[PDB]
Amino acid sequence: EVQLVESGGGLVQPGGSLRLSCAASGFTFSSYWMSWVRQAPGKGLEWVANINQDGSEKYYVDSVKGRFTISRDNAKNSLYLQVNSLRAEDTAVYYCARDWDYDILTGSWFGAFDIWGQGTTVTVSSASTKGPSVFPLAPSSKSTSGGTAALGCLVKDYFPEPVTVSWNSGALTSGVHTFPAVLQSSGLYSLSSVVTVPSSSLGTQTYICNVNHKPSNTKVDKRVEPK
Amino acid sequence: DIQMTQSPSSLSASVGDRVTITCRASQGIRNDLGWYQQKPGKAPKRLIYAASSLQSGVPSRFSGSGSGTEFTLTISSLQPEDFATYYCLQHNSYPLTFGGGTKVEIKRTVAAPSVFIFPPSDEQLKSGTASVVCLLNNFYPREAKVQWKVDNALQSGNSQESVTEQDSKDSTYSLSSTLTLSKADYEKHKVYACEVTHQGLSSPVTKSFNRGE
Amino acid sequence: AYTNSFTRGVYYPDKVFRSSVLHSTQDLFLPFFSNVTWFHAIHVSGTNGTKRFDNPVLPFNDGVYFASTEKSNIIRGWIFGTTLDSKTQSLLIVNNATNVVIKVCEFQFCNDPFLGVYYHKNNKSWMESEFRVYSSANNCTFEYVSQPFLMDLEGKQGNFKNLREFVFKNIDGYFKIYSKHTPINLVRDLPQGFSALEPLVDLPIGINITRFQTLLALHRSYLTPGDSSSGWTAGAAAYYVGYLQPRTFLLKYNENGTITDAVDCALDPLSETKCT
Repeated sequence: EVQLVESGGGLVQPGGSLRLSCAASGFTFSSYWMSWVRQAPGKGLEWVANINQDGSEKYYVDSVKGRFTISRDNAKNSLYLQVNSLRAEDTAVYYCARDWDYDILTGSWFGAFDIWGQGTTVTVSSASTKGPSVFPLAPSSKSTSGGTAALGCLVKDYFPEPVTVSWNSGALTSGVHTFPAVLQSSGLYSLSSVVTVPSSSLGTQTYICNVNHKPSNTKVDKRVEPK
Repeated sequence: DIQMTQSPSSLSASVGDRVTITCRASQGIRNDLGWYQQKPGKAPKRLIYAASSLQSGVPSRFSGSGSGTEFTLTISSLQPEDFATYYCLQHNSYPLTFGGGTKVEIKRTVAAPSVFIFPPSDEQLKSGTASVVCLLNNFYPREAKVQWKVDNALQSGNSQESVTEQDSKDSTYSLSSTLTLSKADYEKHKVYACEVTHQGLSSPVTKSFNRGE
Repeated sequence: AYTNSFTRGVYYPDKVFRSSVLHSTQDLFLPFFSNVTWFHAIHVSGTNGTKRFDNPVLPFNDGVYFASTEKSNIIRGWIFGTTLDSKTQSLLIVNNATNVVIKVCEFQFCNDPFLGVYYHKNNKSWMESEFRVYSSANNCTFEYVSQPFLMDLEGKQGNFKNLREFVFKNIDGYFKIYSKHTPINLVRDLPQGFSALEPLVDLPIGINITRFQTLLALHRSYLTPGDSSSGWTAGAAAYYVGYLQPRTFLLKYNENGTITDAVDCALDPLSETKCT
């Protein structure tokens, strides 16, 4: 029931602009301070901004000051974090979060964040959006006397995150490992998905890697075969 | 301003065991401290507020105490769900500050990794780059070493590694290492080998292949 | 709300310069670790909530320790006097954004005096507007005016950037004022630390003042309509008030003649030994 959802996000170049909305429901919005929080990939949590109940008093972290503006529409039940002029460091995820308790109360829990949205991702970079190349990682044969084989797909050079990887549709979950993407030197993202299967299954069983990259609006199905 | 410093930065414990992460305030916070639990991609969930109070929906295994500037979050009986990074925060004064974060990991029996190596696809070579991948599968503990050798020469700066979050069921980790080279460079050399060292292995495991084999 | 004024409230007892010496003196000072009343500001609009715009009248007592933190120069000034009825002479210290003005006159004050500033949308500038401290002035014994600097007109809330500490006491007719300005990064309470308050002014008013009240200002932006209905912003600022009491203190004069630390020998047994 109680839900808060971030919005906006998306990539834009540096000195760019974005208006992250945050819609809230399930509580009396007007009575609670709201807070933006960011997590750069690889980094820890950093509080962005807060706004009081009346919407007057607003606070920001130093890095952000001048750049971001925290707005509010108690009637609208929305958060609005206006972002300008974006820097690379600015790349991260943004969560809008509830304070606990009533802003009115002297005992003030408002700094405690009891509810959070899923987050929205903002990527700041010069790279253009690009669909990934998908290359098969073919399995070895007779690697061992026993028959355990590993296969997978190489999803390379796509921007920006995220990407979705599935095997045989949802059908094959078990041994699957889809590694977190790494930023390449080029500035493009690359990752690999792997699964371990019985050697006997090669040939008999069909293995298709399903890659979906929403930003580029591309979908690919590559079937991996021994060779 | 105040800085919150958690310790230890990382820990590994067995299921039922009791875990205690501490957070230290440079300045007297009073009891304006909260704790949050975060899973890899997911957004943080608030565990405790006002130092002691549990928030709704949290199990009693989680508890928080504090006096003075020093505060502790204890987990009486660690569960597998508990894998995560835990952060302390002080709401006492602005700016709000979070600690560095403590990564909790489920201690499990040692397991050696299965090792596989994959040569570049023919399709990829046309791109001009060659990507060699070496998969380390289902090993514990997380620390694993991967060295790359082309024609028995050690490589540096060419590789990138990625590690999965600990497995839900297995509580094991997996690793991928990618060696990237030019097509021209790749064609130059015959043998590509990935060598792995881990606590689980008595001897080094190396898998290799010959180009054009 | 109450906060603890750990060390603060120490001002130079006199003009005399001293060096590398510990000089004990008995003067009216804020006691160490005393209890200070905390006042808060965010003027309440028609709607109600946490919002509070507190302009109460406070007792003058022995003298008053006044401290204020300001995001946006909300607090314009103070009033000192017994009645503030316009029955007799009273002190009005206000910064009309342009200059500090001091007037002794027998002013008539409104029930709730305050300042407001308004900002027109057409021009983007914050200028003062509503001002209702006094109806009229009676005879005036003395008048003073000061520098042209400007003050923060808008209601901006955030970490309190600055700290202004004042001590007001009138001994023998003399209204003595001490002050100190420092930057600070702390919203909640007074920072823990020691600093002196040098004397700015000594006025010969010689009037008996029983009570005092603080004045705050309103801040209106361009967006707001000028009217008094609900277009006004008090700002983030808060102030604290404590009361001085005759106590003995040990003042430590550095080589410079600035006072690094002090001991409140009244405070604790350890302290009591220090004076001896």
